Amino acid sequence: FRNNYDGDTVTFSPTGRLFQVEYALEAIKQGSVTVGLRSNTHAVLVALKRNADELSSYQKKIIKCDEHMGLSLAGLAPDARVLSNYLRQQCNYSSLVFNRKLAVERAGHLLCDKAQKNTQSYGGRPYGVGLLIIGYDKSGAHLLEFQPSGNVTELYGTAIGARSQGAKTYLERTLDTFIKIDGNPDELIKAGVEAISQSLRDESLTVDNLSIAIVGKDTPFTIYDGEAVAKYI
Amino acid sequence: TQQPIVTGTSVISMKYDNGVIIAADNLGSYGSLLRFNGVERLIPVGDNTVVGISGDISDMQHIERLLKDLVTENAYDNPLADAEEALEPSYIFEYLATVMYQRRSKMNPLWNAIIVAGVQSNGDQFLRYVNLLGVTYSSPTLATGFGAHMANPLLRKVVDRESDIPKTTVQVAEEAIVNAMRVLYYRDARSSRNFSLAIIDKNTGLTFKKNLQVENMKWDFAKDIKGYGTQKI
Repeated sequence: FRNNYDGDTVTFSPTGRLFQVEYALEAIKQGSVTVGLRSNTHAVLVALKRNADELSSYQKKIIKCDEHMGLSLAGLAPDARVLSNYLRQQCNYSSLVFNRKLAVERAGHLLCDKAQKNTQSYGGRPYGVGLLIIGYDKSGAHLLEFQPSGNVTELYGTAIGARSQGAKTYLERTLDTFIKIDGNPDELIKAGVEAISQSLRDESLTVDNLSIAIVGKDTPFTIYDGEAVAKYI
Repeated sequence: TQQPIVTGTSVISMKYDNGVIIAADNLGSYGSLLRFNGVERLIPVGDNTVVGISGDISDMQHIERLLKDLVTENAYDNPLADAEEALEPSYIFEYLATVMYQRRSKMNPLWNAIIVAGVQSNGDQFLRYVNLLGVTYSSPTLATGFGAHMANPLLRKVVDRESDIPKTTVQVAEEAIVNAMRVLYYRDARSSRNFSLAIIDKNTGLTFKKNLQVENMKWDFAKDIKGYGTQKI
């Protein structure tokens, strides 16, 4: 079965599946966990940076796309770089040509479309990375979940990566609570770190291991790493 | 590189305390031939912007089409197309300015002078000019072609600097513009008596007036003028 229909992305299986796409999705699950959630005034990204050795660094998992937008990745880092770069250009184009900040919902549509092309044509491969996009535009705070299949969804919060299901159930529970954390970033972040710790197991989030990013009303997307996240451990 | 064939003359405008006013006659000249009289050179975009165009009429029609497409496109996958994500006057201008400069840079310009008048979502007045060279600028009053020489001096006697804006009413402002239109009909050999005028008020919205006419003209003193020097009868 499967073996005969998963040699490339241009082949449907007898049940209507696209294995190459599915295998790509598997790269995300293998990726380190990262969480995203928002109130009505801010959006936060909390990501667990994974290290190779104890002599190695903890790979960055958050990229800023513009002053009002940014994302977190889980999976093939290179693909995240390619996709965020594309997002940076799209944000840029909107500003230069229309003097308009790109709508988070529009960015999601663009990413979906860019990924889709890599699932219907011979020779290419699907992107092997998941992305959580947060931003503050003319309609407030926003959080988006991007999957290599090209499916992009807007949520109040979520998580992707290994053991992500932990943080996800927690947020699906804490919903009514954090969604009202307006005017108070520190609280939103703390709630973000509480959702992420729900996916720990191996170790515990340290200083050079935790990565946080926030954006909102009067806060340009900024990234906090190391000492800057100490007050949250 | 080209040469304008059918042309529209002056486009005059100014801003008052609650919005902006913009007017343009309804003539489409062909050299010294006043060929077309039902030409509308004021292009409304949505209900917060009006684009006034002078210069080549075939290019104006082209810009018109570009503008309609902007509206259509902006509505695509945009649930807030008639709200937070509707076209702002500043987006429309930045777009046109971009096109104008690109076209002059390819040595194939859109032979026009354009004034974008409107009110931003935060209520701010918007008035900016762009021409075939990609040149842009803002001032409390703006006029193209002949109107730059004869209208600006008159309109500036009302709003000579920024601080005069809040002190100027729609009545006063509309009066100035209507007077200026009459002056242009007196001294501009490529003008028409019929014109359109539009008001964009942050409270009353967009008011588009068609088929206006220059009235209250002084010609009687002409009977007293005979000869060109010494002739008595």
